[PDB]
Amino acid sequence: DTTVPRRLGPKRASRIRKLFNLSKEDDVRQYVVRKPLNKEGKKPRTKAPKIQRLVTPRVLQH
RNA sequence: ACCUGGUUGAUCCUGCCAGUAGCAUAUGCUUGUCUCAAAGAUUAAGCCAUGCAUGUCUAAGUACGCACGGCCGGUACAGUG
Ligand SMILES: [Mg+2]
Ligand SMILES: [Mg+2]
Ligand SMILES: [Mg+2]
Repeated sequence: DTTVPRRLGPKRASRIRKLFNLSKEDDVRQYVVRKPLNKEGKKPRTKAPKIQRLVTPRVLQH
């Protein structure tokens, strides 16, 4: 009758693309699953994982 | 005549005795000050309570534990862990 949510989204870029059916022209950074987090006595915040296997200028320079 | 003394009618042979200094094992009485070193052994390589004796991170493999935290709408990832 009830439901238990899945708690973690994908982290590798290709797995994000597979989950959200993205193309090559789509920006992976736009579709990162952000997690809201709010403890009593602390201001609300939102955290996202670090994308892995993401092409950046540093990799191209290497 | 290869130490000093003993075992004979004389000369000898063979068995012997006592004194003299150390090593090892065990054990006594005494022990004010100071420096250095040692520590096994029942043919038992026999039996063991308890604790300890081996762990490790740099700018540089992997952090979405608010576990703690600055800046924010630019918001993939500040940083510590
Ligand atoms: Mg990488
Ligand atoms: Mg004689
Ligand atoms: Mg290193």
